[PDB]
Amino acid sequence: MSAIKPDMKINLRMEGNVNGHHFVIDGDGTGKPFEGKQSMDLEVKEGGPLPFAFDILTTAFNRVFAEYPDHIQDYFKQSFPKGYSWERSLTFEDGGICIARNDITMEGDTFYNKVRFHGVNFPANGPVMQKKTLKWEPSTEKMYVRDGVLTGDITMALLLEGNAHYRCDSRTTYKAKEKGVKLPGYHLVDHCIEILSHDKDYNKVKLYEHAVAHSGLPDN
Amino acid sequence: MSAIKPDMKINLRMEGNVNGHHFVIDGDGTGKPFEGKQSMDLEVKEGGPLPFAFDILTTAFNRVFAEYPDHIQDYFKQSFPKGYSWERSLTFEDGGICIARNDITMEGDTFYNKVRFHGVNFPANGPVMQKKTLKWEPSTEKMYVRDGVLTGDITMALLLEGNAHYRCDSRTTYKAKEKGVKLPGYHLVDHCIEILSHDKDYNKVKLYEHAVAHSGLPDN
Amino acid sequence: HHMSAIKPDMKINLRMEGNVNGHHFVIDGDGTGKPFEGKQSMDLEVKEGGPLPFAFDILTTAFNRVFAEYPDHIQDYFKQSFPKGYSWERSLTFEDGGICIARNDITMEGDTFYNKVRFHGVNFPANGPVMQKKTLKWEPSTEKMYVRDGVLTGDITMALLLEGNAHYRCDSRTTYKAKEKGVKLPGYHLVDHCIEILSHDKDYNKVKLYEHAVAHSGLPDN
Amino acid sequence: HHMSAIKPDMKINLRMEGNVNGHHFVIDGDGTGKPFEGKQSMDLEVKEGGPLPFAFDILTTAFNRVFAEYPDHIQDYFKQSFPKGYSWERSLTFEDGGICIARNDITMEGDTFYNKVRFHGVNFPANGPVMQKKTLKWEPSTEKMYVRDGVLTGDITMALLLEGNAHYRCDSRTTYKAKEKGVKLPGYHLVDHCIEILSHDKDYNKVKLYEHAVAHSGLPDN
Repeated sequence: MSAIKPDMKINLRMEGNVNGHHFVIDGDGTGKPFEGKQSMDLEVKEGGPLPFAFDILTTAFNRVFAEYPDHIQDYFKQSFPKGYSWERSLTFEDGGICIARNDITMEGDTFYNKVRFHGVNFPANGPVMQKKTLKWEPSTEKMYVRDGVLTGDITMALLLEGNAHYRCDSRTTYKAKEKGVKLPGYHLVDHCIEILSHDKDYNKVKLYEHAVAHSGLPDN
Repeated sequence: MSAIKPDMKINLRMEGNVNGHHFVIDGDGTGKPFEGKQSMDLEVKEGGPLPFAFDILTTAFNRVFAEYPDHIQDYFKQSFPKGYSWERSLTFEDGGICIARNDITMEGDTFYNKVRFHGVNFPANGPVMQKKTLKWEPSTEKMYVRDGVLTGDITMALLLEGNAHYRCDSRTTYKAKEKGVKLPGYHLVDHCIEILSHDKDYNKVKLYEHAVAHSGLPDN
Repeated sequence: HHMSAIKPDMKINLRMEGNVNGHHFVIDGDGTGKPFEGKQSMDLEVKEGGPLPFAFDILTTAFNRVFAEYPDHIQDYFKQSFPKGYSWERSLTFEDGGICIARNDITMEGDTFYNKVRFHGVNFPANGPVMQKKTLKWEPSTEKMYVRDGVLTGDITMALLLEGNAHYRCDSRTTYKAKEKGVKLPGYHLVDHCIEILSHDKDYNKVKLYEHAVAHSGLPDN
Repeated sequence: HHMSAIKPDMKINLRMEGNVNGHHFVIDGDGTGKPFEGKQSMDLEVKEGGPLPFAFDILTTAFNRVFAEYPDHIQDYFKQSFPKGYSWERSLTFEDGGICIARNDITMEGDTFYNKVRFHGVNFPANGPVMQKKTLKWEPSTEKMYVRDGVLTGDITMALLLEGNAHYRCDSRTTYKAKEKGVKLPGYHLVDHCIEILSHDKDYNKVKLYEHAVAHSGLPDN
């Protein structure tokens, strides 16, 4: 089928609202799907500077960029050239809850992402509205089928100032646009996301991700 | 002294997206604030007929309509003519999660509502996407202060066909537009919402609510 | 269906063995109550593990829905479960990760109810309100009774008043099972609750507890 | 200091008493393991309460993080807590309302670990996969180790494979506490797990269990 090439470009646009603050962010970058790496340049067009921690938006900024071994079905590379979409909920330990959504399409060598983001109930004295986050810690996503839908469960932790951690529970559902794409079996996906550079107000940010899929012990 | 009249008008516009489906609803009704009763005529302008259960929207369709006794601070009537807003998350037991927000203003004898609704991860064979809901059961909302913000917790239940119940946990935060409104103490608010009439596609709906505030046992 | 054999004045006899954060304890109870009026009181005494290193309030809910005023139009599943009795299982999930499970087997002989309660909790933080003894009281609450998987279930989201006008959340769920065949299952209804500690010494080795509970159908009926 | 308290080949002795949905049981365990390789095997025998009316798989993770392969750049909190030992508390939250708590007090003598385990569960529905015995195994999982309130905490989110390629969801959290003060707490890290039943009779009165655990720092390359 080909469709996916070793070097592909990414184009992204996000419109969102968190605790009543509207914002718009643009994204531009490239990535290596078969090696599971990608980078993007992010710029805030509306709502800058953001009154909350930028780290709660980073994982909404494509599982096509993941190294898949031969013994595990790649549900996301086979959903193309037509594409797919996903829906995610983010439940934080202090009551903050977010909801994300992304429609992914491809034409030529460029991926086009249309993202929506919405969060509510972050406390004013909490680390999110006070911008006390440092980074996401490494995480392992669980892939399994539920009600004929590929579902991803993952419990992440933000690192805070003072060597504290901030719990978040995530659940994502993936739906291919065309009928007939084979669903995979149970497997794990390792994740690593990191901000490389940013200005003082995070109007411009450079993001990076590395992701690899595996079967777990003892097959690592 | 009010501000609020014994008979007020209600004007409401809602935009939303549930499981990827976009929709637009308009509302027009009246209500008696000091008796805690209101009614509204709803009409689906875009996205009709709705492919999901209409019931999951009715609690997003104002605590000004609630009977408050004298010994309990009435945070919501003290918020006008300036107004207030609220944010809410709905966590259904089978993984469906909704977030909601509404900005309430006042002009003359009319309340103006701007509502946003977003939900994700509803199972395709669940009671919501299968339209197996009948009504909301009577419920009691808890009102207390959390991080300097008035908060309402309530564990509701939807009656399904066959007399089964579908649980949902709700969490709402209320923010007055002007600083200086005295926050209340712990109390409770009884709720009762009911659809009076509808077409068979739920494109036109007539909604009704009755709510009463009290202190709980052993007297009120 | 049949007769309750419940008198207007009943006695209560209770024994609880438990373990919270690794601390073992045994507490005995003795009291009286009026079932048809939904009121009951008990004198508690710690026999082992005193003085308790945790807040006493987390136990008071474990210390019988027979003591609840039921109207005529709602099925009274608990007074119909006698003279044979019933039992319940409960889980208490607190907002800072503390989780408790409880269990009680209730029988009746003569005019006295007998209770055998077990209580276990783990993962309460060392600096949390429970291990620091910063609780004040439970706030009034309303319990949801409904049938779930053929078993009568009770749902409550309670709140503990803390020092400084803070509140401590707790999510509770109880399943009720009658020991006799043929007890009718009720429909959806609510039960208002009120519990408070009347008196106590300063180490909570001796406590006097009180409760009032009334069932209704919610708005706009009752 | 001289020799380490941990040997390359160590034996395991275990005793568990518990109660699930009102059913009491007692199980004994005997096994061996290689702590530095992160592997252990055990032979289990039900002494009381056989046969168990629930799925055996819900007990297997209660049957010692000493058996884990720890690299040099990650602090090994569990091997440093001996010869005195440590304890842990755990809560298991299943997606259909079943809730479990567990304890274990671990000591050491010679080449043998001693385990004293308690287990309690409530509110498993009669039509659920645990009471119907429709579970097959635990899937491979990854445990998150981090500090919370000065206590090492392990957050793990597991999944049981069911008959018919369905999965049963479970949330678990463990707190670890060493009996000696002064053990250096580790930073954030991950622990890969693999648990599996090797053999069993028809009623699961005799079970052979095996686990493999490895600690690492997560991506990249770790």
